[PDB]
Amino acid sequence: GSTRNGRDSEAKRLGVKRFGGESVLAGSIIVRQRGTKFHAGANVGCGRDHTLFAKADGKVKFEVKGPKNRKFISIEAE
Amino acid sequence: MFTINAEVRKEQGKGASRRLRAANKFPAIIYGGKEAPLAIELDHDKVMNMQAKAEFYSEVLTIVVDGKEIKVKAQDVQRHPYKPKLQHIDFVRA
Amino acid sequence: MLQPKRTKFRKMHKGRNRGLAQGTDVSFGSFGLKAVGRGRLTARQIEAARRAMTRAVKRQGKIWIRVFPDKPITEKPLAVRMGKGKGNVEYWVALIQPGKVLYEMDGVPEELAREAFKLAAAKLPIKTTFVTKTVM
RNA sequence: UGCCUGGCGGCCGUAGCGCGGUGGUCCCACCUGACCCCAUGCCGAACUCAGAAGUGAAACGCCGUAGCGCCGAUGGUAGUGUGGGGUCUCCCCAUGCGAGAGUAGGGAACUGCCAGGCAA
RNA sequence: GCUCAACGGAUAAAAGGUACUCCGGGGAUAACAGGCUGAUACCGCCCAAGAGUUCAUAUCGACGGCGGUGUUUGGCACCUCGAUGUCGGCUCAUCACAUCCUGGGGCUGAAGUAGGUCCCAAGGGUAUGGCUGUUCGCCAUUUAAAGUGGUACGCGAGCUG
RNA sequence: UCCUCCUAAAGAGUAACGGAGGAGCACGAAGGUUGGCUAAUCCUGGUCGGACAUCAGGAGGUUAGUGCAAUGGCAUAAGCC
RNA sequence: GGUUCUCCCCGAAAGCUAUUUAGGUAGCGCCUCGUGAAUUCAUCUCCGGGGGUAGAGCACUGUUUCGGCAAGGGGGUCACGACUUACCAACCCGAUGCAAACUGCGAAUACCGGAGAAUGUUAUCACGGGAGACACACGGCGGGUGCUAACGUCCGUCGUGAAGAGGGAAACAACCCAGACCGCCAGCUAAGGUCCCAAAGUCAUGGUUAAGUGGGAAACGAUGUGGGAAGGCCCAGACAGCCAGGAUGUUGGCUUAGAAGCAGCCAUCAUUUAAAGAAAGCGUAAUAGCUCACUGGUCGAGUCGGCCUGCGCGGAAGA
Repeated sequence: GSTRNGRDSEAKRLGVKRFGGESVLAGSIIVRQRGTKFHAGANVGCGRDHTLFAKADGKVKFEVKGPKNRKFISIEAE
Repeated sequence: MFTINAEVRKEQGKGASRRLRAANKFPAIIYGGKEAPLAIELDHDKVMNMQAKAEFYSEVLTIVVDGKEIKVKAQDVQRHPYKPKLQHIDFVRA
Repeated sequence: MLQPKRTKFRKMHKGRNRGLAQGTDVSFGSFGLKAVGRGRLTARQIEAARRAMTRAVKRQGKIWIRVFPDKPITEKPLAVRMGKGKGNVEYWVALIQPGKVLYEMDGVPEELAREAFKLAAAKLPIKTTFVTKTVM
């Protein structure tokens, strides 16, 4: 007979690129993600694609803050 | 008037408790009060023949261990899911 | 033929049948029909083992069926090559792990409930056993 | 220093609700008046302003209570990394890691900076 | 300024036939046969609802279950495309047994004669004609019986066409 | 050709004529900023007015919304004005 | 299709991407040669991480069974209105399962990064010369698909084959053991083996099997047999034999034809008593009829029925 599926897309290569304590030079993408699964914290910016880019050549560190426990991404400064 | 002669477990884990269960024995534990939970090892065919009596699951037991007497009830018990036997019994020290 | 009503998706994957069961203790009834073998029961096999079991206990008493199919089985027709899509759904199976209490029964004596599950278990492709409601 | 209270946090349900009680000189809340500053897709209800008669009702803070939420062992069970095995659509043994659910149980948060009140 | 959508777009611009066929390759890839498989087909069992004047089990066995076989229809594409010739008939066969006949038994809802169903048994036996290319089928008339299948759906360096 | 989910075996990637759906746009505000605001659906009471319009109160909590499929996100709202 | 002398060193790929491309080719991945570089890299321990799979759970999205409460709904009954009401049943509550496109939970591993020690012929990276290859095969694990069919197909990852001889699996690329520089009429072992073909135990001890099992196969069947855990009935006398009774009014009802100890409904009596069930099946047109149950006599010591496990038996038919 016939089929109606067989269609997908270029896998977007998302996820975290730089993990925990791992020195990142300013402007380095850390998390490439759909929505704000991981939120931007200290010294880390958020782009127009919810890519949290580093902003200060330092470390990383994820956390949980407020009263929603949203992994948060900060940048220890070394 | 239910007396169960038991022992103290000295190895514990997945491999320790499956070796122990193929030797016609099974592990148990006494816990409660404010003290340490004592890991209890006792013979299977006795306690499997005890639990048919309906006053095992309601009235106060005495587990004999180390020469001591410890008055317990029975709180939680694991059947083997397709064999008529046991794996583990929770005894509340009371 | 016990069959789900308005499922999410028509065709699902095959899947493995690993692990132990969940309907281990007899909850609703007094006597149960527990599985020992790992197989799967179709909706025609649940319903044939129920007619052979309702009949022996002449209808008074009460019977609980602890399994429902909710898994579709596709089937390629004859004289059809491989490929060209998944097959169309023909029947619905329930997956049975060892230990699954299949049927239960209450309101009949201990020997008629014994001598009705054996007439029911001859209709099942899995090896079952007889269990009774145990305290705790 | 000790209580009460207000701002700003730390933390993020052991901290949340429910239920019972409780507080006004301070503070806070409602409250009083609005022609104006400003304000309502109508309405000073809100926002805003000018004041202080009244009440602690609401709300808020504190207290008490486990009725729920939540926290939560030890033991066992499931799973599985590596190496062997079997009556091999599934399992077992040696070894390492070892949950989830449930049980005992805990639990009516704690705490920093400043300011005001009141007692010392 | 292009559904250059055959969307990394061969040209601005392009459909068919070949049984008159031809060349280069391929068992990398189909038809035949073999293999693997057993969905299917076929044979045997399991449960026992019911039918059988009553009585499930003389006989039949629903709803469902478990197998065997490799005989069907298929799946796959492993051998063969530097060639494994094919349907049916002829001639000659050969083995299996799931036995059609003959032979020996059990049960019978078996008086006898004749059956039904079942187990044991492969020694030998196992029609001629009408029609059709037919195997099958139908028909006429026999026979103790006119068995079912494997053998490249046996058999074209044996014949036929 | 492109996008979303699963298969995909908890980094990314991953195939089949595998299982499901969508795109070939819209918008000069539906973009920017500042200032405010909080849904869905039931419940009762209420003129025409009913299962359902608007009004009021309660329960409820984001089960709503998001120009458009699906996933991730969203109260500081990215939702509404 | 074929491609002609020798030795030495290293030694792949059958992948991705694009292609009027799919059996071709191009870049990249893997290979080789040369040059240049950083404890560069690999293993491990320790530390920082991110998950969301296996499992689990059912708050959500869907499915699902049971009971309770229950709107509504449905049946039938009434005189503009409702009354009786054999039934269907949402939201909640309590219990119960299921999910690749469910998640209020959540591993192992794997991965990224940092520190440190040992080890490894720099094993690492970058650039330059030359390639080949882009038909993969099987096996384990995780899956899709198919029939939880195929020496099927399609990805993931590891191994072997390819391109790897040797020993083993009777023979058997792809399985188990193990990686062939050369020679020796030397020794130790692995997988697998030790009665003969055929090198080595007719080894020692302790059980099992009667089937040629071992040396094919299921549901299911059965006083085959060995070990175990509990029971019932028993030398105030059982179990199987062997002699008596095995019944009285119950033609009891039932639509009023008959069910009658043994038909549908049933209750499931109570006297007579050591003992009889208003009957378990055999008789029947309904009865009549043999019958054990339930009782002693006799008898003389254990017997019966379940369960868990070891090994066997049947189910078992091909050219």
